Amino acid sequence: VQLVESGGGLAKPGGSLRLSCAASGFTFSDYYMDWVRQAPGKGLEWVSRISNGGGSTWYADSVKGRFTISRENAKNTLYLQMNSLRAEDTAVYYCARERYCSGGVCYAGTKYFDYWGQGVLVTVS
Amino acid sequence: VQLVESGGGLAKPGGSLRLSCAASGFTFSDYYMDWVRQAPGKGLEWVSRISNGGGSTWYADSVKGRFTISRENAKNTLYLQMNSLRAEDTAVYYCARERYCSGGVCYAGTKYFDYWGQGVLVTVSSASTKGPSVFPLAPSSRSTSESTAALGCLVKDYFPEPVTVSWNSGSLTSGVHTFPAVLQSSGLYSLSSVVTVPSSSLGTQTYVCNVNHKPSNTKVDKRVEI
Amino acid sequence: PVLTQPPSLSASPGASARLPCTLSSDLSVGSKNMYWYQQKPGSAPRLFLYYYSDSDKQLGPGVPNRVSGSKETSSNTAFLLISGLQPEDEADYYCQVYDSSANWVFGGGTRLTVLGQPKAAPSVTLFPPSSEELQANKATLVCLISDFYPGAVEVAWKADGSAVNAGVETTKPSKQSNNKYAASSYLSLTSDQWKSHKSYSCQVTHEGSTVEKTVAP
Amino acid sequence: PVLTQPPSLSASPGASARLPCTLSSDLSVGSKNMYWYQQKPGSAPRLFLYYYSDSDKQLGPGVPNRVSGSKETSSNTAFLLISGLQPEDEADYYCQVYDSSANWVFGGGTRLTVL
Amino acid sequence: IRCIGVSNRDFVEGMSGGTWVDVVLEHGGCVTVMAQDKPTVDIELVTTTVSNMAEVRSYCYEASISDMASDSRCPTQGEAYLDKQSDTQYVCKRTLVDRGWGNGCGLFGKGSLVTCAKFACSKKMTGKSIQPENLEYRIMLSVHGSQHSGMINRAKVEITPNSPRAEATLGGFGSLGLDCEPRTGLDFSDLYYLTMNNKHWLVHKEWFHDIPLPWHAGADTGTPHWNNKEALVEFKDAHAKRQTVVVLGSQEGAVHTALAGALEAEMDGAKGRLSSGHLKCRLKMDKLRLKGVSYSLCTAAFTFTKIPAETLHGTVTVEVQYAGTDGPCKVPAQMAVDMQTLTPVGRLITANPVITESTENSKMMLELDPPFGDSYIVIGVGEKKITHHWHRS
Amino acid sequence: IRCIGVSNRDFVEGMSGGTWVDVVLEHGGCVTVMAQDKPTVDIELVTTTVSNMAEVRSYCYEASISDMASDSRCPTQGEAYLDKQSDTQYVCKRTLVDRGWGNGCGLFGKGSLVTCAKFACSKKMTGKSIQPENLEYRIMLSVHGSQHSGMNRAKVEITPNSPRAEATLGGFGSLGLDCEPRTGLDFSDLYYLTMNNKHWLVHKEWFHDIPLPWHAGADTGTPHWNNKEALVEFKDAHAKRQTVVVLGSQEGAVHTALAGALEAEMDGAKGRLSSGHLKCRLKMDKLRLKGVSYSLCTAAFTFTKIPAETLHGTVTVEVQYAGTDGPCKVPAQMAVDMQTLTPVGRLITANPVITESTENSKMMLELDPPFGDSYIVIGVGEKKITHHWHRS
Repeated sequence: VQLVESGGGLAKPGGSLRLSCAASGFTFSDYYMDWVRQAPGKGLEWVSRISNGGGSTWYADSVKGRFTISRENAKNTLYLQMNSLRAEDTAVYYCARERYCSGGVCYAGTKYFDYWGQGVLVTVS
Repeated sequence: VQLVESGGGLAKPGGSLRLSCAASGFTFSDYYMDWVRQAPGKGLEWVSRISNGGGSTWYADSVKGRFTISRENAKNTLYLQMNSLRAEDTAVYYCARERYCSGGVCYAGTKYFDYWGQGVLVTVSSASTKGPSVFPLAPSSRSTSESTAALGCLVKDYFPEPVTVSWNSGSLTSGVHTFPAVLQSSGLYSLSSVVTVPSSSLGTQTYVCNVNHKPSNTKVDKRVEI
Repeated sequence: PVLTQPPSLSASPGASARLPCTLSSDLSVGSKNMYWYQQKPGSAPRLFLYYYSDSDKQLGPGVPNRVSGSKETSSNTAFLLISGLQPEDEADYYCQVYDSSANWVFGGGTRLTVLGQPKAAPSVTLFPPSSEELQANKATLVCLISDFYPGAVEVAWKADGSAVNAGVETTKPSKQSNNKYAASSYLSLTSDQWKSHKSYSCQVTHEGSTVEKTVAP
Repeated sequence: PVLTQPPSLSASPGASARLPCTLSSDLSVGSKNMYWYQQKPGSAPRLFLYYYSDSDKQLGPGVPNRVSGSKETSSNTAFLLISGLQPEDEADYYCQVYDSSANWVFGGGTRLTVL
Repeated sequence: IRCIGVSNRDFVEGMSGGTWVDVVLEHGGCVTVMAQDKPTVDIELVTTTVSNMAEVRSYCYEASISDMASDSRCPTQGEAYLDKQSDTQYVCKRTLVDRGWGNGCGLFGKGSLVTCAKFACSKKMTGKSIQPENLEYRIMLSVHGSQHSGMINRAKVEITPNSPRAEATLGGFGSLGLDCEPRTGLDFSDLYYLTMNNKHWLVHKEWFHDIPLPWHAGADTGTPHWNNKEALVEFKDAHAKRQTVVVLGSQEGAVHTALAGALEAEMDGAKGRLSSGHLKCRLKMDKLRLKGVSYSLCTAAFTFTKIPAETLHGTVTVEVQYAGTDGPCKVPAQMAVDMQTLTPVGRLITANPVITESTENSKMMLELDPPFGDSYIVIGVGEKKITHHWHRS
Repeated sequence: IRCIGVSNRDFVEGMSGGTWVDVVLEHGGCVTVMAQDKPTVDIELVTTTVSNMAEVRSYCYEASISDMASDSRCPTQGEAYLDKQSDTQYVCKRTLVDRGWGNGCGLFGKGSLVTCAKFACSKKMTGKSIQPENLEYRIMLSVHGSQHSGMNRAKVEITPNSPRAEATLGGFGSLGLDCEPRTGLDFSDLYYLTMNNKHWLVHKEWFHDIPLPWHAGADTGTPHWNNKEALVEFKDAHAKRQTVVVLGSQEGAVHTALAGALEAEMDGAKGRLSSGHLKCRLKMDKLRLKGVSYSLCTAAFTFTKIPAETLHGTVTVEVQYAGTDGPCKVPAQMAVDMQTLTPVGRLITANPVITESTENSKMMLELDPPFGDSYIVIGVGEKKITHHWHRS
């Protein structure tokens, strides 16, 4: 049960990036997944959420129209296509797994971030 | 709410008597009735039983075929027709009222004997009746010497109990002691009743004892003199 | 079905008297309405207690609050309880139940004896024969014993010191309305058996002691 | 939807510390699942505490029994119980609830410092 | 100014002149009364109470069994007997069972057997009569001219079937009368009021007479007497001398199922609240002066604080804010298809909209009845007035 | 010596020689086996239990409601949301309610409203499956020669996969049982239902349809109730608060729906059943009588009970024997009035005996008298006792 992430680096304003978070060991086609970013020494802000099959996705207010979370459950990887990058996207990003929810009515209604990704740094300038 | 019995007396073996139970103070037509008897100096024995309408009667085994219980609610009277009496039928017979029920069932299902009558004595025996001889029992020639003085009445040789004695036509009851009767070997009874009178009340107050014995129709007034 | 009762029961004054009533083998005390009656001398019985359980009971009219009942299912026995035992509770107590077949069964009755009552010696009055009886050539001697406790006397008749054995009838004791006892004794003589001796005497004995009252022609 | 926890406050061993998270008025705190996380300098956060009520609770993998929960509706504020302090509390503890409108919300954060 | 968001609300137009308005008041519904020279008033029936209801019958839905015994008789010995089969608190069942030498009889055959148990009610339901003369009606009034938050002067009255007239004093607006007539309490002779565990309904009168449960038809006596207690006690499996007694358990959920689709009503405490209405009222409001017609028009400017919102009945509600110490003053408010100037097209629901405060940034709400098609809400005087487009149906 | 007053009684007569007797043992019925040179034996089936019943489904018939909340949103603001609407222990109902400026919304119309409450079951019923291979039969045996009783003597236990058994009856020897040519009254269609502390046998389809909350396991940590909406009702949604009520106890409701079902006791953790019918071939080649080397009793007899006719015409007699002659055979027969004591009927008790030595012991026997008039005669010569009898 492992979470690593690839695709960091540098990108000027207007440029694009494609973040990937490859997962393994569990049934990736079952879980809800989540991206959440963090500027250096700043607060924590949720960015994007995606369902088990990818049929419905949610984004934070400051991000929609440009970022697009996606999921191919066959390769067990989580993508985050960041288009039209701007300066305040300067942050370190993690992919988080949302707790097991077979049904939609899990044993206590928890649905939280148990496992987290290591964390990639994105710098926009 | 009172019950009184009538129709006692002396019968011969094979004769008949009609006991009656007069009831007043309650709706006599709403109550089961019973006759209970008791031989002299013995326990209680249940005789018969009747419903409030009269179409359901029960009898002790020792009585079946002889005694007839009945009731005429109109005259407010319970009856016990006693036919072909045997010597063992000699006893006091009380009429008893059961507890009332609102149908068949009642609160707690209690059906005990609410009230009992006074009782009538029934004596059966082949012996004939004898009326008593009433003699005075005078004081002892020393009137105002001790605290008081005691005079009485002797009721001698009468067969069937009971004898009733009062003094001065009922106007005198304080200090009157009538003794239970002796049963002499000749089959006849004898009774004695005395009253302690004030020591000096011998001069002005005159004392007469009234003896009544119904089964022989004897009513005597023998007044006591020195 | 029969109801067994001890013929006599004695219980100390102020204490409790447990009058028992054992039902026959075919009845169960647990499911019987027990009816208790009290009968004092010379008077008819009256309802004393209805008892089925401690939450199902009934005092008879005028019966004090010191009386109750109980049942011991292990001996098939009902109990009439009278606490604060006063001498006014001396009577016969009869237990009675109903059955659909025997239709009304009475106990034998238990005569209650309240101990601790003070002993009282009899008062005795000897009466000579009347004149109207003597004119009829008969003469009977009346001896009236009253107000004595406990209830047992022995009367003896004497004529000129010699014991009189003939023509003497004597009764049994009988409870007075004041808890004591009364009795009487009669000596039937012809007019010529009278007028012969100097004196006749009634001689009453109670708890060993003796009185002698005498009369004379 | 917004929830505000103070920037930081330092707590010492031998005492008890309460970490608040003042929720807004559009949320009733008494009907909210509270998720608190633990993040150290450099390392990524892992689940620290789940709390809805004192009977409806579970704690993250590898966390000891000194931490519990509390929630008072008169303040509309949830509290992270951190009792029995030790200087080893070096972690920024975030306060997270979910909403079918705001879709995830984190507090400002609280850096557990110890003097 | 209640009755704004109420779905079942009636707009009654009065007669100009005589103080005539005949309204029909329900529960959950209300009426906006509009007179000619008089303020628009809302009238709603909020509370129907019934006091001192007389009990009719009580059903037992949970029973208990107590001291139980049996009695058995051998063949030919007649029918079995227990002393408590004569007891009104006992349920008994008599049966025939095989007797022989092994259980204790001298013959072989069929013997009688009876078994009794003491009945006790743990929990009971109670039905009551209502008798319309102990009803009480509570009516709430309020006038227009107010502001949105002030939803929640304003008056309240009480009305009795034999005291149906009432008058309420509304500040400087005066007074209003009500002369009312009830009709639908029991509708006649029916509709008992039932009380279960701790909640209450209104049941059909005949349906209540047919509930298959133990019952006593009084109010209460020392140790009640239950009729037909055989409905909750079952006897089974008689052996030779013992018959086992069973109690059926709580029937509470059974009557809940038979109470699906009945009319419920709360109660706290000992007075019965009701959710049924239907009393008609003739209102006379001749002693209802407006509030102030001696005000001047507001000279300063307005601003929409909320988007004007359409109610369920096509009426438009508007709230504006007034910047200026001009108050108190009349609000200029009107309607449609201008390109000034400037014919009023619709009609207002609020009679004489006013600004109540003097200084300085007060709020105020009004309600319009717009014409169909396109229209223009215009508030304010001359220039620097505010306008909002509206489209009806 | 059971089976005397039993109404449902079969008298099986064997054949002299091979120990073949096929009997049918029921509940409430018994059989008297009579062989030629062998003691008469009573055989009854007293207990049929079925053990290790596996739970299938549990229904909740009494519920409780706990911490309850609501959530409301304005028109166009989407559907209301509570964190516990995702909880399996909560029952929720979603509906739309009239919103306006008075509740705190900017528009007039219908807004979403949800209300949840935490569900808990107070009392539940349990249905279990029964498997015929877990049945167990309890058989009681007893012989004749005894005294008034039935309130030596043996007992056996029988399983479908261990159907053979043998019981040792003192000096009478032993008799074996090989039991099952026709047995079951049903299975595979009935669950075994348990309510508060009572038990039924219900049809599977009727049980599959009970409208109550239910969980389809045996038990897990904190079970999960399905269709919990069946005991919790929502009513009177205002704008922001919906009151939740829990329905009263449904125990009396299913008792009424269980009228005309077959009831069943339980003792203990094994379910007792009132159906029987196991057939048995009993082998009694090892059944010696007890003693034929006794002599006839010389002393006199006395009736202790009035001779009683049973339901099948047989007569039961109990006598008392005064004398230390015992143990000895009891002289017993039935004369035909009288010519000279020629045997007329037949005995049910084989070889009546007095067992004790001293001194006034009692003993019971059973006769099969012929129809018409007859005389029960017990004893020899003089000091014998005779009783007249008439059959049917």
